[PDB]
Amino acid sequence: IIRYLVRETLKSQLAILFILLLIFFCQKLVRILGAAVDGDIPANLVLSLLGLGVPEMAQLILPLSLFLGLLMTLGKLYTESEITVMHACGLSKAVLVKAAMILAVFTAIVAAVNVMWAGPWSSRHQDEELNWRITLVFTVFMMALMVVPLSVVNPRQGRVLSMLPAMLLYLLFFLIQTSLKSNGGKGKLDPTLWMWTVNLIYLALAIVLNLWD
Amino acid sequence: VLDRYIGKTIFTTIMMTLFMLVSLSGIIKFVDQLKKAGGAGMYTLLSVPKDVQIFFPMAALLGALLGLGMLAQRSELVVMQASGFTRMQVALSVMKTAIPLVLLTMAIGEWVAPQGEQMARNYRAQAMPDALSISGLHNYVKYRYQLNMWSKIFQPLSVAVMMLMALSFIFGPLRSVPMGVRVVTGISFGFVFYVLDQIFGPLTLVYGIPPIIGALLPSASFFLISLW
Amino acid sequence: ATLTAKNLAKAYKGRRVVEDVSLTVNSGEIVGLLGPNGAGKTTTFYMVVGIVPRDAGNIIIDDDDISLLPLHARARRGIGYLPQEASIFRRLSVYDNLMAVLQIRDDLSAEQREDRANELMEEFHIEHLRDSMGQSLSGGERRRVEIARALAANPKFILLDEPFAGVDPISVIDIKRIIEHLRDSGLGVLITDHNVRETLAVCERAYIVSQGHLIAHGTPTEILQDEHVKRVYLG
Amino acid sequence: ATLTAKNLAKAYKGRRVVEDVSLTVNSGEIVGLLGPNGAGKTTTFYMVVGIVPRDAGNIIIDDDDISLLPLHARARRGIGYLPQEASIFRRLSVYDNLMAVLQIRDDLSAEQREDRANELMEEFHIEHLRDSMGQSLSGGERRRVEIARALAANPKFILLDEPFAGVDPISVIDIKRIIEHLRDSGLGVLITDHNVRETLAVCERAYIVSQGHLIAHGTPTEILQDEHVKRVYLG
Repeated sequence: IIRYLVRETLKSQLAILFILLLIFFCQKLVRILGAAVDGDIPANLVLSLLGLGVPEMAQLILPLSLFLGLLMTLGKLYTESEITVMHACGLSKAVLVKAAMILAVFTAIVAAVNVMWAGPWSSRHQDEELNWRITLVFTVFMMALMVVPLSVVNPRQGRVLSMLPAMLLYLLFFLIQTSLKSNGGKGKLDPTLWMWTVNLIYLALAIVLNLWD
Repeated sequence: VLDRYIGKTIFTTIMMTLFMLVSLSGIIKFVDQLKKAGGAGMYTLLSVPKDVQIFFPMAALLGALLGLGMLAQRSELVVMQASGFTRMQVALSVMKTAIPLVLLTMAIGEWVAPQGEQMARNYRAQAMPDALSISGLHNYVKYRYQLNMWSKIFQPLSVAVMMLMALSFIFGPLRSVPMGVRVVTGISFGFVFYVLDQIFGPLTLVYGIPPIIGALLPSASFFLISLW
Repeated sequence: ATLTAKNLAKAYKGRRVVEDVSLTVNSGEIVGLLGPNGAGKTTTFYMVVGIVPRDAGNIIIDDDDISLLPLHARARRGIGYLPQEASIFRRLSVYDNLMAVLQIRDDLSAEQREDRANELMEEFHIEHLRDSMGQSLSGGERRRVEIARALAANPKFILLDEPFAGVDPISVIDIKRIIEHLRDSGLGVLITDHNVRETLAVCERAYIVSQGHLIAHGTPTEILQDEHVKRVYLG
Repeated sequence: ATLTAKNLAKAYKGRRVVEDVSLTVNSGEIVGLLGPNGAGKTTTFYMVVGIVPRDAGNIIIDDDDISLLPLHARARRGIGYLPQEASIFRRLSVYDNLMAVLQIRDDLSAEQREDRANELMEEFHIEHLRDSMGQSLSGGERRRVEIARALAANPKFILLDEPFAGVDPISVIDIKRIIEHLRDSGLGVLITDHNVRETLAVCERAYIVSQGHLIAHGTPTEILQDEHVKRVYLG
């Protein structure tokens, strides 16, 4: 079986996830992690620093990890021209989007736990609307459908510039998606329910590019 | 000229990696600032050039290594070595196109990035220091961080050493055509220089030192460590 | 069965490379597509299999015009393709590649899949490299397992580009015997090569292309008799 | 000048591939290194140029043992290498590649640089593709500009691996004339190929390798007379 797609791209998944979690904590893992060797040693200094910033950067970078690691090595596969014979053995785009949704649901469980079981930890160790938990497990569920035809690199006109139309579309997503949730308020407070629609309107231009008829 | 070619590919990937970091961290700040405080359209360029000054050399590391590895996998570096390039392509190419990209970040942090946060400070008035020059430091001496900002000013060469022995690990790899399995180890084994260099700083004071050579030793020892 | 193209054309940035290229292949036929450098062979193959957007032409299987239908449904209709540059999987092993391609074969169970894989590894003699990882092979075994994973799909028509690249002559004559035995099975093949003194021994008839101009076609004795192409391409 | 290796050895994961391989080349000599698939040619080339860490052997220029000195200082000592797989620059143009390699030549000014570049593009006949971008060429022009950027550095010794890959025979005989004219200039060359019926016409003597075992060496008539290698490699 050609399950190799998920087995290869999960390496890039974990690689880009760890290399982008140690960055954005560089100025903490330098400063306070170095000052703790001489100055002060409690347990909840390094544990406090580990608890600093981990849930929102988890829930934000792990979708980025998916649509950037699925861009990188699968574009290497395109530019080493391997899909042009894999494609040429009775397959279609269906097998790539099936592999993409399989790796996306494999990361859906960690994308689920780093909100659902990191919430009360965030309360207790950070004090020191429920549609959002469907939109967040949906926004990893859509990038696997979105980037698979978007970086479809030709063997003769190839480049790394293809990451820009996959990152700015996520940015025009995520400037709006969290700003419409700061409208309204907390919990049972009610802003406009157009966040029920922006996910669907992104599913629309996902699925047309995946169709291409 | 291979100088302007390798500068072309590293510059075109380095804009990508810098955008990918700073436009991410901008929305990192945007989501919790509009969570707690707040209103519509200033928060993006609220904090851009100081984020450039922070995230520039790490993006330099990541992009230079990743683009040079993507070029390197298709045997271009081994055939340019076969024609007669050496460490000289590193020295007068990747340095020669990367440290002029850190001179203007020093320019942004000397010229306008303190004003880049002054604009944020005096636009805080609708709601409810590690960035300076010598003009406070020599009176702070009479008033520690006695040469810590002096070391902060001195970083075209720390980024050079940061990047240099890092991409020395990608100058080599030749087991078959090793396919980027170790560029992650290259950025890993080169990442710990911020863990060591900035924290060797507090180690200097404890037994009596001139902080000039106290800052110039850990930066230049790793310059000397891997001259292959 | 019969695949036929009629007056193909392809260009980019004004510099045209293909004009009025036509070709005809039946089921059970060995046709060749020799030509000098930059003649248009791989672009013709691109227009046949549906890699590039064609500017003119008619790809038809004599009754169904699939000329605006993309490659994956073309391969489901039954053409076979091999890339010019090397395109093996770059972490698998050899048996992993072959059995993974044979999973798509919807005609036989997995014990016959591993049976056919053992037959192919025995028949190309790669059993003493059958468990090496993919990306670190040498060029001879890499092109040999390219031809293996191409032939494993069993199409009606099959297209090759330089199948003899970096191959020692004993394995060349081996692959010659394999393709002519599949011609005895009755499966049409189209070949582009540069080793002419081993390519002409197997091919039945041979289209000759020079910068879009299909300047010759016929038997090996006539295309060797042609003083035009002896000036243009042979020397 | 003279390059000589003595009893090379290389292995990985227990499976040894090179045992006691030795070779000898002088200045102004055309030696060949034919062999079947997986014989050890490119690994021998790796141990000569210093790509892989050698397990045993002596790379020496008859007076200076450079066998533990890496590749860039080896090329500054004056060996020449060409990769087996294609390794052109993948955004430049052809003249850009040639003049960029000729910038390293520290013996002549830039007007003689562009003069030599014009001579090489005229002498390989690539002037009608001289401004195409690099990565989108065809295989014939790609290998031709590989040989061009290899020959442009002017070393004392030069190593090739499959210089005839995907090349039409007129350009093959052209490159044959170029290398034998540089033999008239007196520069030693080492060649690995598979088109034997065009490789033997140019080579002076030919080492033959089979799985580490240097089983034969001599004149073309003797290595064609050998019924061992006719069984092993020719057929």
